[PDB]
Amino acid sequence: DLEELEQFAKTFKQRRIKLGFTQGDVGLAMGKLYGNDFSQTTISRFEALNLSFKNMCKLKPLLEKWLNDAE
Repeated sequence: DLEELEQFAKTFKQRRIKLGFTQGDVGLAMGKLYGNDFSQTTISRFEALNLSFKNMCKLKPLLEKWLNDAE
């Protein structure tokens, strides 16, 4: 639900900032791992919840596993 997605996304952004994963470092890594999405754009949209649940629910676990991986 939105209530998890918001805080999760925000937290993912904080972790990303802590890693110094700017410009599109996450985007590149995800690029290699999954596919070339989250070029800053889609991350920003995620935190803004500008993907109205449908995608977001699938997006969350990919980012969670990405966080675990931290390539």
